[PDB]
Amino acid sequence: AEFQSFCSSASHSGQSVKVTGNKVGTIGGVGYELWADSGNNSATFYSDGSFSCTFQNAGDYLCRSGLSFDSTKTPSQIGRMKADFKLVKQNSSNVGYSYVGVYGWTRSPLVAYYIVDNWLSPFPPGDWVGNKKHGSFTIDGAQYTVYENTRTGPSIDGDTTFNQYFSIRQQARDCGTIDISAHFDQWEKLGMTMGKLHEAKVLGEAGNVNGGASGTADFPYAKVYIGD
Ligand SMILES: O[C@@H]1[C@@H](O)[C@H](O[C@@H]2CO[C@@H](O[C@@H]3CO[C@@H](O)[C@H](O)[C@H]3O)[C@H](O)[C@H]2O)OC[C@H]1O
Ligand SMILES: O[C@@H]1[C@@H](O)[C@H](O[C@@H]2CO[C@@H](O)[C@H](O)[C@H]2O)OC[C@H]1O
Repeated sequence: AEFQSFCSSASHSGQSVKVTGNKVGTIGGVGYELWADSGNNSATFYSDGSFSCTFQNAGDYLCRSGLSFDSTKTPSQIGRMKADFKLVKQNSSNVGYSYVGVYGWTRSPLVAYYIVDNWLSPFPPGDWVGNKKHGSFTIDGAQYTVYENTRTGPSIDGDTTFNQYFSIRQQARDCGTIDISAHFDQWEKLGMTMGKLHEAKVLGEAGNVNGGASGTADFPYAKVYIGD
C-alpha cells in the first residue's frame, strides 16, 4: 500500500477547545499551543490530536499539537518518536513563508527544529531558510534538504538568539508518518546536536515578513508518540 491507513479514514473526534489568543494547554492528553505575533487568529484542538487553524492579518502564526516535555531529557533518553499527520489545505493569501510537519525546541542548547513535509505558501521554502545548507540527504525513505540557521527572535526563553535545524522535504507530502528521531540521527552526523527536549508537535506555521498573512488549514489527523 502506497499510503498509511489513517490517510483514508482521518476525521476530527473527541472533545475540543478553541483558543483565540496566545495559549499553551492540554486537551485530553495532548499538548497544544497557539502562538502569533499579531493578527486575529484562532485554533481548535481536539482530544484525538487533530486540530484546525485560522489566521488573519498575521506576521507569524503557529498552531501546533503533540508532545510537551519538561526540558530534562535528550531525545535519546526519551525514546524514539514519530508523528502521524494528515494536512488538508484550504484557502489562504499573502502567505510569504510556511512550514507544515513536526516542530519543537531543545534547551542546552536552545534550538528550534523543523521537519517540513509541506507548506501553505504557494511555493516551498527556499535556501533562505538557513545560512548553512548541508545539502541533500535520504532520511526516513525520502529526500530532504538539511539546513542550519542562526535566528534572532522570539523563543521559548524570551526574545534571544538560537540555532535552528531544518529538514525540508523535496517533494510535498500531505499524509504520512514522520520518523522524527531519524531526522535527529541525521542532524547529529552533521554536527547538529539535540539538547534537552521541550516538545515535539505537528505544526502549521504561516507568515509574512511585511504584510499580514491570512487563511485557514485543517489537520484531520495528528498524533505524536514515543515508540515504533
Ligand atoms: O522559523 C521561522 C523562520 O523561518 C521565519 O523566517 C523568515 C522566513 O521568511 C524569510 O523571507 C523570505 C525570503 O524569500 C521570499 O520569497 C519569501 O516570501 C520570504 O518569506 C525571512 O527572511 C525569514 O526571517 O520567521 C518565523 C520563524 O518562526
Ligand atoms: O510568553 C512567552 C511566549 O510568547 C513564548 O512563545 C514562544 C515564542 O517563540 C515562538 O517561536 C514559539 O513557538 C513560542 O512557543 O514562549 C515563552 C513565553 O514566556
